[PDB]
Amino acid sequence: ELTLTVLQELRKRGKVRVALYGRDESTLEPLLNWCLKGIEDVRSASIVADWVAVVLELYGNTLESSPVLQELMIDLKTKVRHEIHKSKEAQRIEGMLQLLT
Amino acid sequence: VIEKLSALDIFFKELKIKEYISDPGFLNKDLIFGKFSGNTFLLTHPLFRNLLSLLRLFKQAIVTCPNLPLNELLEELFSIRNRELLLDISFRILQDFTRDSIKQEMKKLSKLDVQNFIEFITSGSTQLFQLLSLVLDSIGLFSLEGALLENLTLYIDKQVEIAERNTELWNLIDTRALPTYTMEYLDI
Amino acid sequence: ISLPNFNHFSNSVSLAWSQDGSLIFHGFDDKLQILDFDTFKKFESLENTKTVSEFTLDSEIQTVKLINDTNLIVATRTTLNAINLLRGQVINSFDLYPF
Amino acid sequence: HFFFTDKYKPLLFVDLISSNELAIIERNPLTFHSKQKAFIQPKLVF
Amino acid sequence: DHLSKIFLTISKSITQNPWNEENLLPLWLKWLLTLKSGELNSIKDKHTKKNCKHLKSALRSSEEILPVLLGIQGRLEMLRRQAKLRED
Amino acid sequence: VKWCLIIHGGYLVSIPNLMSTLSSLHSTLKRRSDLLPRLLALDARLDCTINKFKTL
Repeated sequence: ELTLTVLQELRKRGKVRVALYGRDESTLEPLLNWCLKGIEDVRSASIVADWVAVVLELYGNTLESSPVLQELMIDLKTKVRHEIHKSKEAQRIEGMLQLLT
Repeated sequence: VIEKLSALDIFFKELKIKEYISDPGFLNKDLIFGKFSGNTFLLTHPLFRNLLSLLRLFKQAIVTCPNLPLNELLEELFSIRNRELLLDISFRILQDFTRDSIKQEMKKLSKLDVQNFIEFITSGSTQLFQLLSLVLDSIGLFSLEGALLENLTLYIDKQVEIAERNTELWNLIDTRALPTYTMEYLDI
Repeated sequence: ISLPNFNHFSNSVSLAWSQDGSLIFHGFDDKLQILDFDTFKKFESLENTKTVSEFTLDSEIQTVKLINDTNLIVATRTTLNAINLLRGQVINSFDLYPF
Repeated sequence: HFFFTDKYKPLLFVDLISSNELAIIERNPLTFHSKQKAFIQPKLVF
Repeated sequence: DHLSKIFLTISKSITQNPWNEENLLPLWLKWLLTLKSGELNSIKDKHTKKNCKHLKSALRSSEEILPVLLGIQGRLEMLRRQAKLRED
Repeated sequence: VKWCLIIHGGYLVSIPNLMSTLSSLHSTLKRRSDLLPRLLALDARLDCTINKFKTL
C-alpha cells in the first residue's frame, strides 16, 4: 500500500515520463518485479497499467536489445491473460447476479 | 392562438391554410385542449392521450413522443418488421423506463414472442444485448428450450470472440554507435 | 436509492423537496417527475385525480423551485411556468427565449 | 575536383589496405573501456 | 505507398462490415499496425484520419457491446448447469 | 459463487433483499468488471510491442 501511495502521488504531482527518463534495465526490473507482484490486485491495476504503458512506449527498442526484459514481458502477458480470464468470468458472474435479482 | 386553433405565425398560417425551440416557446406559454383539437404540426407538438399516441408519425412518435406506455411499446417492438425499429425502440425503452419495469412487462409478455425474438436475433446494438439480458432475467430460469439455449450460446460465443478481437484492434489503432568492424562504401 | 439506468445522458437535471419531506420534484430534460419519499416511487394517488407524477415540457428543465406546499415555479431552457400543487392547474407563464 | 567526408570524426589511421580497400581506424574512447564515473549534474528535463 | 492504399481499402471494408466473422482482414490490420504504425500516422492528415476516427467510433461501439455480451454468456453457462442438474 | 447461484438460485428469487444480502459480492464483481477494459487496452499495447520486437 505504501508503494501504491507513492506511485499515486508521483503520477499525480509529476509526470511518469520524468519519473522514468534516465532508466536502464537494472532499474527497470524492480519496477516490473513490483508489477508482477501487484497487477493481480484490484486496487492498483489501472495505475500499474498507466506506468507499464508509458514505460513500453518510451523503451520500445531497448526492450529488444535487452533479453531478460523480454522474458518479463512474456510472463507479464501470461499473467495478464490470467487476469483477462478472471475479469471476464467476473463479468459473467455479474450477469448471472443480474439474472438472479 | 387558441382561437386560431379552434377556428382551424408560420405554424398558425399553415394550420389556417390546411383548414423547434422558438415554436415551443411561442406556442407553449389550453395546451391539452389544443392537442385534443389537433388530434407536421403534430410532429412539432410531439417534439415540443398515450393510448392515442400508441394507436397512431410512427417514426416521429418512437423518437419524440412525450407519453408512451410500456405495453404498446413492447408490442410495437415485438412487431418483427425490423426497419431499424429494433435499435430505435430498444434505445427508446432503455431511455424511458426502468429495468425492473421492463422485467415485469416481459414477465407479462407471452413466451411465444420471446422465443420468436430469440430466434430472430440468433438468425439475423448494446441496447439489443441489454434487452436480451433483460428478457433472460424476466423469463428467469425454468421455461426455456435447451436447443434454443445452444443456438444462443454459439451466437453469443462467436459474437464475444469478434468483440474481444475488435477491442484489441481498437486499442491497437489507439496506440549504440557503430560496431567494432563494419564494411562501408564511399563516393568519388 | 432509486436506480434507473437511462441509455441517454443529459445533465440538465434538478430536484426540489416538499417542505414536510413528502415528495420530490425532479426536473429532467422534457420531463417533470414526482417521487414518493417512503419508497422512491412515483406519486401514486389512489383517487386518481390526474395529479400525476409525469409532466411533459417543451425543453430541457433548468430549475424547479417550490415557494410553499402550494406553488411551484419551473424554469425550463425556453420559458417559465408557475403551477399549483393542490390542483394541477397552470397559473402563469413567461418567455425566456428572446433573452 | 575533390571531396572530404565528415562521417569519421574519431580516427587513428587511414590507409589503403589493397587496390581499393581502405582502412579507417577510429576510436571509441569513453563509451567502451574507461567508463569513468562523472559528477551528477542533471539537466532540468520536464 | 501500396501498403497505405491497402490500409485505406482495409479500413473502409472493415467500417462497412463491422461484424464480419472473418479474421484475415483484422489480422492484416493487426500486422500492418504492429509493424508500420508511425509511418501510417505520418502518411496523411485529413482523409485517412477521418477514416480512422470513423472506424474508431465503430470499434468503440463494439467495445460498448462487449460487457453485456459477457453477462449473457455467464447467464447461459448458469442455465446450462441448471439444465445439467435438471437431468441429474 | 457460480455453484452457489446455480444450485440455490430460486431461494435468491424468493429473498426480498438481494442488494442488502450480497452488497459485498456485487461490489467486488463490479470492481473487476471496471478493471476489465483498461486492462484489455494494456493487452493490446502489450502484444503490439511484443510482436514488434519479435519480428524485429
